[PDB]
Amino acid sequence: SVKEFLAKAKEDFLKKWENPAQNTAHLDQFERIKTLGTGSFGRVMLVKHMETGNHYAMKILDKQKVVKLKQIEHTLNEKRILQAVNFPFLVKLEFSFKDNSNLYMVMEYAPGGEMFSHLRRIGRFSEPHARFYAAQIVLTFEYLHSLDLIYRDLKPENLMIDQQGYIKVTDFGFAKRVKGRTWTLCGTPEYLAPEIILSKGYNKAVDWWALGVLIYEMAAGYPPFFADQPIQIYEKIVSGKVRFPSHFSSDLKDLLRNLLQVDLTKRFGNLKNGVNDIKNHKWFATTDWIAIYQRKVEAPFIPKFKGPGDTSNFDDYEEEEIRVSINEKCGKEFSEF
Amino acid sequence: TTYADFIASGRTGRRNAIHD
Repeated sequence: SVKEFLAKAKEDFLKKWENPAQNTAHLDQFERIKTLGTGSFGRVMLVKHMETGNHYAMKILDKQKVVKLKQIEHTLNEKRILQAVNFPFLVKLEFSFKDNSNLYMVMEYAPGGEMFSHLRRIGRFSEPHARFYAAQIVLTFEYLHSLDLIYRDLKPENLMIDQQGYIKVTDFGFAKRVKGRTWTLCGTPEYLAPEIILSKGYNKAVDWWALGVLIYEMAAGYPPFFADQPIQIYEKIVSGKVRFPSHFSSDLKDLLRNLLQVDLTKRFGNLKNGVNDIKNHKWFATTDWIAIYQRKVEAPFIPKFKGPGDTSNFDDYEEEEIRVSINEKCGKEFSEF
Repeated sequence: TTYADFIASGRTGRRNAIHD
């Protein structure tokens, strides 16, 4: 039963939310291999734990840059939340620690690369292929939302493909635990819900809007609302006029009309039946939800990888050194990290 | 085509999040 799993999951989450783990490793235990990704706020590097040979992805955040960009609270949210959750399609936080200059989060490595890469190269996914990924997001959001968490940054760039072809959601930089309403303008423009951009105050329903954007993008190969500059994208979003490509099935079109619903009183995921209106939709009729959860469904795409520590599914980035000051920077701002 | 308009746009690479 789903409900009995959720209550046993909320009891584990809460215990770790109230008493977070801190300082579980040090930098000198890790060999730095390669930069896998860069960010507004920081960089992610492939790292090897020397004593075990285990490979991890390490997010490094420069504390001074975090303060400048006013992300202190979001960064504390990210680590606090990540160390407390456990779910098959969320990346596992293994270790976290900090030094004089930086914050570090050492996570599970997914060698299949970002969904983003495979999507742009291939052009678009078949409906069955899109659906396999979408169902994993549906369940992940069912779990997250039951803990009062809003995710707020769904996009192909933050979905990694693991060795079996399944998804790991990474980057919880905008995740927040909220009962009720919140107001921050944050996210990625193409994935912003109209509520967010109109400054109305919003809730977990924004994530169901973004699932709509994601399914559309996966299946079409481009997002439903695009333009060269953000302000143009916001215009189209609030107007809420969507065109579907010819090749979308009518079941797909109907699910998407319910997810990309501007009026949050008619948006799927936000009605009296909640996540069940999505899971019971005709577009998901072939989906065995428990089999996805147990990962017993064979994946339509399994990425080719020659050994652990292989990075060929990732783009190349410019390598920078990790500089560590001899004086502690922003001690009291990150004391709880 | 919409595809051709997307590919000609400035938003086909990794998209960075905005902050407040």
